[PDB]
Amino acid sequence: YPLAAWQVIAGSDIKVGDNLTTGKDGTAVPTDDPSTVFGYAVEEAQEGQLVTLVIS
Amino acid sequence: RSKEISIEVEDIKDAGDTGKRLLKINTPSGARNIIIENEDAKALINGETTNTNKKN
Repeated sequence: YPLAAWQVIAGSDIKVGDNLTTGKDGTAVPTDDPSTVFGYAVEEAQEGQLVTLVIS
Repeated sequence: RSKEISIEVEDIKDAGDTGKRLLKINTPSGARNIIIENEDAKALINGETTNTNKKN
């Protein structure tokens, strides 16, 4: 059901607007390397917390 | 929507003519054929000289 945004567990400290990629064990982590980017956060999250991100 | 968008050599808008030829080339011999214009010098670098190449 094509979603514009996902709720994904954070693998590390994510700030608002950070581009996200896969981390270890399927968690989401910040990235500065385009092509690994699958979306970006619209929420801030510590570690192991869920974070809403918009896929892009 | 894919993962990599593998561009091609001609997508690189500020590449030079020799630069694009080199990027496409597959072997060192092919690269030498692009780079060395003097046929006698190319023959020396290829380790394959005729008597005319040697005189020159």
